[PDB]
Amino acid sequence: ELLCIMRLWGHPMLTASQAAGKVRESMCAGKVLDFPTIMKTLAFFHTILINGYRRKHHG
Amino acid sequence: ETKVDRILSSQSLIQTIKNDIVGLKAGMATLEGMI
Repeated sequence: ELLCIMRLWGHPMLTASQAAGKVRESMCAGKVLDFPTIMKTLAFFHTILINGYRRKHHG
Repeated sequence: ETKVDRILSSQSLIQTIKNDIVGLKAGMATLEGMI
């Protein structure tokens, strides 16, 4: 309860520059990807999809 | 028999091929392991 009321001080005033700047800090930052990991999670997306479609389809 | 001898000599060139292909497989896994 003390949390849910601890949010009680008015939504702060904004400024365009700061928000644009943070989301820019989310702009280009490095093409660092691990092909084995992305391939493994791809395989699991595949198995999830296949298992599910076989489930409901029941054929 | 002489011709069978010639065939036999090449049949183990196959064993080297088998080894090279096994090496190629380990390499290809290396490529996939390393991005």
